[PDB]
Amino acid sequence: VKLLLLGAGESGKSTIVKQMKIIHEAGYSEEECKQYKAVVYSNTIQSIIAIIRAMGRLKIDFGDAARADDARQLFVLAGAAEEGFMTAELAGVIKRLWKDSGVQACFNRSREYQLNDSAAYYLNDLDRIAQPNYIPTQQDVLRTRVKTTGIVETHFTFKDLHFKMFDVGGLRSERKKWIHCFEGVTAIIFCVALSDYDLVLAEDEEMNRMHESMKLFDSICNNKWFTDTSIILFLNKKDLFEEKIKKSPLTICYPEYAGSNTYEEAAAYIQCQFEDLNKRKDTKEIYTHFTCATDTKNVQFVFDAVTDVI
Ligand SMILES: Nc1nc2c(ncn2[C@@H]2O[C@H](COP(=O)(O)OP(=O)(O)OP(O)(O)=S)[C@@H](O)[C@H]2O)c(=O)[nH]1
Ligand SMILES: [Mg+2]
Repeated sequence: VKLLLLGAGESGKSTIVKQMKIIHEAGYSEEECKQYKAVVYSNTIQSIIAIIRAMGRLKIDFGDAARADDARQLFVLAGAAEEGFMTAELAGVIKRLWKDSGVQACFNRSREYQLNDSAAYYLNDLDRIAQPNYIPTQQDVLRTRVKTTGIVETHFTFKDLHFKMFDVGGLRSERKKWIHCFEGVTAIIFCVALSDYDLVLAEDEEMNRMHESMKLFDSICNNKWFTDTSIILFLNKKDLFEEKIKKSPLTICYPEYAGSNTYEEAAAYIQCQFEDLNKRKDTKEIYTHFTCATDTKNVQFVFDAVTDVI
């Protein structure tokens, strides 16, 4: 069974691949967890730095003036983290910064810049991750963000079927590599980030993230090469969408949306926008699922349901 994961950048494709390891195998070993330690620290320092860069660009001041010296020390200290090291000194500098009112206000305006989804997860848990002899947990691994370049091939057995799952990069530079994967595809799992409706592309600040997705899906879904391939649509990041819909208008993306700022109502609407792109509704089926890629139980039951359809 050959499965292919497609979608724009940061839509959740690689996190689903990790889930297969945890569910069909036995999770990451201690040696493998320790390999992600430097990425966790790397992901965390980059996020605090991104918020600080933005405060200058957005003209936002710190809440307490004493933070300016912590922001000085951060850069003096920053380089050890990359090497998988986090002193109780660097930890306090980051912590005091993350807690600053000015920093927080900037954190709350992240759609104006580029910030990792897992910034809060890590930054809100510094005590644990800066610990002496810290080893990344299964959730810490799933939360790491590393751009995919090239093609990754993963194998696993499930219900007597041997899967060969392919994963590629969704950023614009990597899309030219999707065609090498187009052969013998049993099923395509197209990942779409529900929470991307109010953000812009990292590759272009003038392009809305959700519209980009619509373009990709319309193209893949309606490709004649895929007539006999199963199209599974994962409306991912349902957990972030749920919190986002409450304070960010969906009219930023879909100006004609007349419904309310609610999850069930707003979710079905995005579902219909995507399923609407299917040009041969009577002869072509799309199997849609709302997901939280970082939630093992959620992915388990969804993947279980997906393979039954296969
Ligand atoms: N909270 C939350 N975070 C998620 C979810 N799915 C993925 N993430 C986070 O989004 C980030 C990007 O996911 P990732 O799997 O790297 O995207 P990708 O599609 O593989 O991206 P690319 O390789 O084309 S650049 C990761 O830090 C990951 O933990 C989700 O449903 N909820
Ligand atoms: Mg990836």
